[PDB]
Amino acid sequence: APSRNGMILKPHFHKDWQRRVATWFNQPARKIRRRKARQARARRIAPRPASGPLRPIVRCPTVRYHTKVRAGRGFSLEELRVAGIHKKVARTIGISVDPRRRNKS
Amino acid sequence: GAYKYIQELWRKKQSDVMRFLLRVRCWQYRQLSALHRAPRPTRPDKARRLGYKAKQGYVIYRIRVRRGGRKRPVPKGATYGKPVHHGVNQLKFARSLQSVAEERAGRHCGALRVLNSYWVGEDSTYKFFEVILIDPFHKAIRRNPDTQWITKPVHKHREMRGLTSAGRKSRGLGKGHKFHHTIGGSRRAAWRRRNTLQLHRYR
Amino acid sequence: SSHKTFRIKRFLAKKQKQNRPIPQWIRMKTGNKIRYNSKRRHWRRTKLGL
Amino acid sequence: KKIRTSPTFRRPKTLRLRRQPKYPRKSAPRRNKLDHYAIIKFPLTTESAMKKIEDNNTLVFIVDVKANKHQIKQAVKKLYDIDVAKVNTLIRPDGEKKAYVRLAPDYDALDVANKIGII
Amino acid sequence: TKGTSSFGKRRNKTHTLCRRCGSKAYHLQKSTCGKCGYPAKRKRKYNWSAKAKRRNTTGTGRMRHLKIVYRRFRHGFREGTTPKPK
Amino acid sequence: AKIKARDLRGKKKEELLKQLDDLKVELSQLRVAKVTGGAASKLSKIRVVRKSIARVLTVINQTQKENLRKFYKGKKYKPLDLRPKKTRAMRRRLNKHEESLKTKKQQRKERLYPLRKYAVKA
Amino acid sequence: VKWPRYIRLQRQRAILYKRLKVPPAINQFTQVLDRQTATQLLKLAHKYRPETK
RNA sequence: CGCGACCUCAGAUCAGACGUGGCGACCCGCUGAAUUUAAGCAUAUUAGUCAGCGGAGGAGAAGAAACUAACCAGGAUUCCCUCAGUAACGGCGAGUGAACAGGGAAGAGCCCAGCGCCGAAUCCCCGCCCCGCGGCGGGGCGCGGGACAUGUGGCGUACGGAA
Ligand SMILES: [Zn+2]
Repeated sequence: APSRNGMILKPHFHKDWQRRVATWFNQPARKIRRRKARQARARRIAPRPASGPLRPIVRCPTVRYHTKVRAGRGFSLEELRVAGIHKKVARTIGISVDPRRRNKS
Repeated sequence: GAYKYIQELWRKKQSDVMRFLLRVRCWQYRQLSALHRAPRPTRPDKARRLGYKAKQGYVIYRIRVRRGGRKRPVPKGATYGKPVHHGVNQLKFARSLQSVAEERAGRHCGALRVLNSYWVGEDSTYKFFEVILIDPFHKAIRRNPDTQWITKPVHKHREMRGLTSAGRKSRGLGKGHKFHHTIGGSRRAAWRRRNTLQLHRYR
Repeated sequence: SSHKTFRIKRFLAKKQKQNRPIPQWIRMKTGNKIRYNSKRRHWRRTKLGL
Repeated sequence: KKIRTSPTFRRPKTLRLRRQPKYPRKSAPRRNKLDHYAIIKFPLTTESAMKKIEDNNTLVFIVDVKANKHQIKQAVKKLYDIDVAKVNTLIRPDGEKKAYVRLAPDYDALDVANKIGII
Repeated sequence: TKGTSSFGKRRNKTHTLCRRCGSKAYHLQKSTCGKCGYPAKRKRKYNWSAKAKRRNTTGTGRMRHLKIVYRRFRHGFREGTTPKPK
Repeated sequence: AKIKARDLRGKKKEELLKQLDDLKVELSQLRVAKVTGGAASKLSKIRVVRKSIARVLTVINQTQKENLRKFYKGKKYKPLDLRPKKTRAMRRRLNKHEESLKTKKQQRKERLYPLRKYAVKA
Repeated sequence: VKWPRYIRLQRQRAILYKRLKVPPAINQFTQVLDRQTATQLLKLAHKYRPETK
């Protein structure tokens, strides 16, 4: 029942949400586990970079941003061909390669 | 090659030759049992495209599945509840009849493993499919690296979990905007993720 | 019933053998918390509804 | 040129072979666990048993339920080097089989009881 | 008549001891247990009876093989070897 | 007085069987004495005789099964008792060589393009 | 004789092939080679039979 | 009036292996309501939820676009924040309700049929010898069999490939 100018709201608590409540008491343990796994991988690849393969320069769609530059999925085949790098050898050397990227500009 | 000619011949089903062949095959299959092992594939090109290989350990079963929809499993009336669910007659099953045939073949052949299946004929009341089955414990399959993935226990009863080609379609999963569901593991996974209340430590 | 089967007779024999009381020297053990059988069945009541 | 005398077509009798396994399923046969010592547990020394022994020239023994009259007779003959006239078996309401072993008249049941140790 | 008089003529029994679950549920006329479903290959169990499901579970009995399986897994599932003799 | 596996291991099968028969005779006499009362000294020896019988039977069975598995050592087909029983799912894994088998294309790819050891910023 | 189902099926299938109006693309295989020409062709191909194991 | 091949089809306590059932917290595929809300109630809501059935693993499913976007474009799948209680659905009432992009955790790509080239160059089983055999392999010797030309193997698959 409304009472003297309250906001009209519709809580989405009509299902059995208490059975599907997801707690986060394992967040610090999960962070510790991820940190340990990352350190283990870094020790596994002793001279290789911890982050991993190189990522290309990529711009953003959705003109909302239109200016930000981020890391790409992988280097394009035309880029590899211009640089004189074989696509299969790039994977073994540590260059991220994806075969779906286009090159308009 | 002969395989492309056979493929075009099977694509031209409305022709007189293919009509006669389909009618004769349908009559012969209807004169047989509902589940009998074919020794050789009716459609070699379709079997090859689906993954059948002419080597020891590969089995093919022809399954006849009764046509029609699925009426509600209830007594004469007695569909107690709101009139939304009173519908009994004009009801359709979720999975396809090809998936049903694959399920029946896999259930009958517990030792074998279902790979795929194809359509070979259809009557007014019966549909005919051939299901390819592989023996997971045959040496010709186990020693071959390409076809040994079925030997792992993960792929037990693919048709029951809907991992075959026929059962995959019924799940309604894919990429893009056209589905927007099963965007997690499956429809149930997406429902669970979207209807789980994420209560953080610090809120 | 005087026309019992072998399984029924064996079951009755086991239930008869289980009915005896506790030996007295049991209570003389160090960590003993047992005073009486507490599982004895009389034929008159608790009719063992086979 | 073989005419069908009967309108029925029975399934023809085909050749069937015996078992010729490449390896036995079990390495060695299981040893028998119903030997002459295991079959006979102990004789009864009750007053009724002693009266039966001294009157009917018989003996009373406790035997496993799985034993037969032939097994009991053979076991008694093997163990006590005696000849058995007959065997009468019953099952007490406890789980142990009682066996009255009636001996041949040539041998003395009281002497056999003295030898085995019960009196 | 329907009460004390009718309770007098309870002379013949319908259920007997089942040989698969041990409970006195095996129905003589239907040849079915109704507690585990002896004629049926699969054990009878339902999710609407949580207490009944927990009464006979994997941990209820002896686990004469499951405990040794757990021990063998704990030590490494090894076979065909002996410790160093004296 | 005590019967030990050290002595039981080296003796012959006929000697082991004779010792087992003697132990069975002694156990039967002890049961007769127990029924007729006897004494605590006779009653206590029942467990000793039973454990001696268990030791003799254990030695006999161990020697027999060791001989059987030595005889079947090398043959392609051996009894299921002598076969290794690890677990139902574990016995149905790959042959430990079928898994290590690689396709010719996979071998060629791994040979032509092996993973390289590299560092950056130098 | 009450023949088994498979014998009955394999006979009535030939009966159906004789009865139904078979399309020419399948009927062309009823025109088979004659005996003498078949023997000559087999004799000629006997020299060119492929190498066995 | 028979014999000898092949195609379909049965018998075997034939030789060697495989599946059955249980647990089921997590997962996958089906079937699947009513209490409740709407101050009644029939669409809706509870709800692809409870119940019922089947199937595995240590995770499962999904997964490398018949994608998203309309931008100077991004680029497998999975999970967290945000988009967002938004677009949208609903006796447009109660109520229901995503996705894109962005920032992160992780990050790995690939293989067939077909098209075509190579003397079927392929695979399975049985005998002998050597190594080793408690997750039965490797090599050699067998005019010893079988499967396969109604298509096995090598190159090769959309990022082009082959000569
Ligand atoms: Zn039962």
